[PDB]
Amino acid sequence: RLAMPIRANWGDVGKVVTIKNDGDDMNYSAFKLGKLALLGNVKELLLYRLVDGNQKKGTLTLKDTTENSAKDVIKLETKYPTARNFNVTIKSNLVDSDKKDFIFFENTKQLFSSSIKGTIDEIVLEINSNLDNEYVIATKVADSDTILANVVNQALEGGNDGCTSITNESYLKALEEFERYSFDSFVLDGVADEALQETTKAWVAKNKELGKDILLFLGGKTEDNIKQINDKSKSFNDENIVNVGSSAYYENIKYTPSEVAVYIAALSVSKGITGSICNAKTIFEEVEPRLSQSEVKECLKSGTLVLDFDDGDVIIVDDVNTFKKYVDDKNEAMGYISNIMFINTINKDTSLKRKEFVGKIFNDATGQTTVICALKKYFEELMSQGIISEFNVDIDTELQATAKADEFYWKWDAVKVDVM
Amino acid sequence: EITKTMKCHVVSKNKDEIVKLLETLETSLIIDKRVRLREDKNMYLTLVSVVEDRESDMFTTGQLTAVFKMIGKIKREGPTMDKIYGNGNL
Amino acid sequence: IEEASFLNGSDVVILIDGVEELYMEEIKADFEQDEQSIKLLGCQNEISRVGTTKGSFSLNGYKTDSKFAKLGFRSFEIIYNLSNSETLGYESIRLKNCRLKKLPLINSKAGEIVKIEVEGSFRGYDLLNE
Amino acid sequence: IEEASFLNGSDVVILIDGVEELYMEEIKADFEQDEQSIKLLGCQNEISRVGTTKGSFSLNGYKTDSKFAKLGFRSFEIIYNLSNSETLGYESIRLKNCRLKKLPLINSKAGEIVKIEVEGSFRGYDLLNE
Repeated sequence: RLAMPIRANWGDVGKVVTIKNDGDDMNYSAFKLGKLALLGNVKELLLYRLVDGNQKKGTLTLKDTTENSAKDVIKLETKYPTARNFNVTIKSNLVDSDKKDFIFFENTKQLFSSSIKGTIDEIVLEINSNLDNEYVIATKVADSDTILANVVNQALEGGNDGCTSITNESYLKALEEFERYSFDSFVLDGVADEALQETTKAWVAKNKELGKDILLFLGGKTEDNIKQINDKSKSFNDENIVNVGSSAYYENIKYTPSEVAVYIAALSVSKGITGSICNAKTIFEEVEPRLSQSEVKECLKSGTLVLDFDDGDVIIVDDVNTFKKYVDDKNEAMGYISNIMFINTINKDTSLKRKEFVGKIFNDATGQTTVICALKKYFEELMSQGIISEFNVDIDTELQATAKADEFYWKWDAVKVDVM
Repeated sequence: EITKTMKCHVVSKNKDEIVKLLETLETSLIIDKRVRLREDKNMYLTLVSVVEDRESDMFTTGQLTAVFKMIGKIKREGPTMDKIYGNGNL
Repeated sequence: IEEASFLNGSDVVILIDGVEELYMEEIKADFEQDEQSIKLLGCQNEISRVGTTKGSFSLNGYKTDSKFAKLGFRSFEIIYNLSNSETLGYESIRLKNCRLKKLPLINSKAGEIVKIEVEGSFRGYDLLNE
Repeated sequence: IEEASFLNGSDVVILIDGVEELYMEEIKADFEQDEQSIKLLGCQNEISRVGTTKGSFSLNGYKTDSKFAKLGFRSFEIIYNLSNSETLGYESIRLKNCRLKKLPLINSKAGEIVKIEVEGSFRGYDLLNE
């Protein structure tokens, strides 16, 4: 489960939708950065579309010809709103007059062509159900079995581009929509604008206060030097925030650090608790600027997730997060993405456990023993799985000393396997 | 467990009436082996043994002796765990 | 001191083979298993598994007729209704394919009431109610 | 409160080998059967079968003659009439081919009455009445 605010001309506007293992162009983030999410072997991707406020759906209305006076019976509009030149042509069939060929176009290439014998409902069904018409929805205007009027190359008009303008509120609407649901990570769709990154930081802090520790992944701009990359990575110092440092090449596009953070998110989510990207090779063909040992150390110290061409392929140098500019009380393992994801999953399972004990139990020694034994059972099962080497889960006497009657506090502390 | 030995008298001018009343009272106690403590039906006295000593004095002692017991649960409406929170480290 | 209740054992109602039984005063029934203890190398504590189950039951009561001697070793069902009176939640259990281990043909002492004792084995049970 | 009745064990009349025995105090007799429990190869509950039956009995009473010591291990029949008097439905049982397990020659303590104890085994029974 990965969140995606694709700055795309394609995608559903104002709603979060999921995509299985199944846009296309590179100007649209549905494939320019949707591919970065898809190629990391994530189980499921959930997407949202960023669009300027002024943007709607192109449409096209059609009228009959069997009667001498033409009357509207069919209407056509894009599957999702856009101003793209989705042309359509409707010619008379060669053999049967009652039949007509319904030819569709993306810009000029024939997207679809088929023939139906004039029934409005069946024509709409063919235009909707068939796979080539993923770009378009046909709708009925009237209930009359009659043949349309001949047209050619009709552009569905009355909309605007999805990439009309990347503005602050335009970005923030996606986060406001993502509030209602929970995701493994969020990646901001590669915009290096600092205001968007800071708004995302505040938003994720708010969600963390709700227990929704979604993983934020970020990066600087291409114009950021190692100095500026480190400055922007140090500006964030949250465990759920990561700032990728270097640009990366996969096929043709120079990807900004924030953009390649999409694929870093894909790897992090798809790996699971066991796998780590501390030294994982990446599909990207090249990365720049190159980092020496000193540059790598300075970047990692500044919370930057570093990618470099240290071998035959691009390799992530470490699993660090923005918290890697850490403090004394919390160790360095707290500054690693896999460990933080593991901790958030623990907090989620413990959320399930607390709502399993929803106050039907008394807040006495017996209820305390019951709850702490349930948590001990769960962590012991994790130990048997080998995820945990050692854990200690006990009452939170600091809070339980001052905890009121209706509230109860506990804590856990567990160690995990290392991977050099 | 609360056990009470409750003795019952039956006074009457006609002694055979005493015998009849004690007989029907004993039979009712045995057949209806327990008695509603209150009309809420929550509690119930359950009989243990009913015994009649007809020689015993009609006024000072009383004839019928019945032993009733009842079990009660220690009420404890303590506080609840309405809120159960925890944190994590390594 | 909110109310509680013990299930007095005189609420039992035993139906042996579809006809109610009036004179039984004690009934026992258990569903034994075979432990199947297993040692594993590198694991000091033994491990148990269910094994195969095996029912057994027993009955005591006053002799009122020769029902059991006539029954022989035929398969027969037993139903056991333990009613509760403070609350009406009777616990009903059915024993399937009971079979006497021995016919108590004669068991009688000169001075005492003639009591009958029975025990056998039942293939399975159905917990009808609770 | 409608009538019931218990069969007091002093109504027993025991005929050992056709001659009435009148000093017995208690009599026991059961019809054991080997269970022959079978554990099927796929089903997880045991199954029992009737197997082979084997009678066993026992009596105690006051010594009045050397009837049993003189009887030896000969086969002999035992009848057992448990009369009910509230209603006249006596329960009568016959035991076929009884054989003493041990011949009780002497059993006598100084200060007490000389009681005789007997135990044995019988091949089969006939439920003459009920």
